[PDB]
Amino acid sequence: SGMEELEQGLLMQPWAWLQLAENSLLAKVFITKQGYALLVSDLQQVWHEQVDTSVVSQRAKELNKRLTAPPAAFLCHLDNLLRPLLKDAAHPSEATFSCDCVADALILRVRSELSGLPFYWNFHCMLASPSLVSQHLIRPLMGMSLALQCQVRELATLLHMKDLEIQDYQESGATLIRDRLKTEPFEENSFLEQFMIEKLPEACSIGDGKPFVMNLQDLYMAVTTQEVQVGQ
Amino acid sequence: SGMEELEQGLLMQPWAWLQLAENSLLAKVFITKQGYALLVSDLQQVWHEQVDTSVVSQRAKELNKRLTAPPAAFLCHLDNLLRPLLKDAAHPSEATFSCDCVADALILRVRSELSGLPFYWNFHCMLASPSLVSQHLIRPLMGMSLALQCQVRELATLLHMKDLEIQDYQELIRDRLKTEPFEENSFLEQFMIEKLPEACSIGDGKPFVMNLQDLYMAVTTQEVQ
Repeated sequence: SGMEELEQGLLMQPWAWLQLAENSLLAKVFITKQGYALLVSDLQQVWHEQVDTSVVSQRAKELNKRLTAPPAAFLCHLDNLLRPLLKDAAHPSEATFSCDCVADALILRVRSELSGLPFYWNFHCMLASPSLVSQHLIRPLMGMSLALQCQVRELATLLHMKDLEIQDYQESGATLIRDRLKTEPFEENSFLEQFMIEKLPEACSIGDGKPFVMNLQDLYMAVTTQEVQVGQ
Repeated sequence: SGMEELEQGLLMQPWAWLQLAENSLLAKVFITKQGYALLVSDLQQVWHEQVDTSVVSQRAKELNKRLTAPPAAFLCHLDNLLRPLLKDAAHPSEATFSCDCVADALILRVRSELSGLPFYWNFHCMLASPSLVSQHLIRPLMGMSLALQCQVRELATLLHMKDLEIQDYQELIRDRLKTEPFEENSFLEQFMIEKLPEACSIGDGKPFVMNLQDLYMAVTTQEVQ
């Protein structure tokens, strides 16, 4: 069904950072002519909304007296709004975002323009099911950490071979006395222990989530894509 | 209080893998004389339990009517059956474990013996709050990916420095002993195409427990302040 395909598409969207009036949110959205699926998080809680075209028609009529248009045209505009600002927030937007909470609900409010008139849309988000949190956050973040650890082991392997080649020159007479500061042979235990002491505090810093969005989305999409394809 | 301290200690705890006749679980637990806090996951859902001395006293008496010592001694035995088994799965266990789902709840059952008598415990778990899920999984797992990415970038910088030293040594020895110069983008591309499918598979959560817990612990430690 159309709703299944929104949730499917949503799983393979990357996360964007979203500047709001007061705070910020992480956001991923997937929009077609049939509706949208949205996932939003503030790194404490996760919220979700799914809508079809009836709901688009209904709510566009509630929020907008000054114009009307087919549901798909409204869905198209929302995509135009959310798309460029996802990729970077150095894009001249002219659209504004705010949100407020009411128990297990988050309302994300948008003001933009359409047909040279003001346009309003509200996303009514409810706390995401544990299955959606698991699917979009826990499993992929776990898969990513494993993949990054494998990258690390592979680079350690490459380093030992570089050192072996360096040893090969040394043993054949290339240098007889140490005459300059060169790198020390790579030792993974001391690399790790120095990293945790010197680099870990700052390297693991989540912050407002922007590091995640700017550094790790290629890997994230590659990982969520792999599970979709495995889960068939 | 009692519970805030138990929750704090649970957060410092690593994740462990737990075998059970039917399936397996990811588990972490923190037991003192004041009770315990438990987190459990099958990778689709996350369950939580905390107990105090009142609950331990009530449940231990109910389950073991001909057993007489206070809660502290019971929590002491639970810890002796549990913690060694969570440190190594290959370690001879005096207990049997099973697991049952009743509605939205998870019940981990323990069967043991103490002093010629049978010893029984049930850990009754509810779905963990979004806040525990984020604290014990989402934020640390995010921390860990960022940290490991920094590692990769550091190892890339070191590989390139070694390459500069190698290219200096040719100011010539056997060609088959010469490595290819390191190029990061081409390393990443190759890895994503050839390695990523297998490298990211989580299976039953066992690789995450066997490979990543030292880093898991470093990251949760860091976030607390």
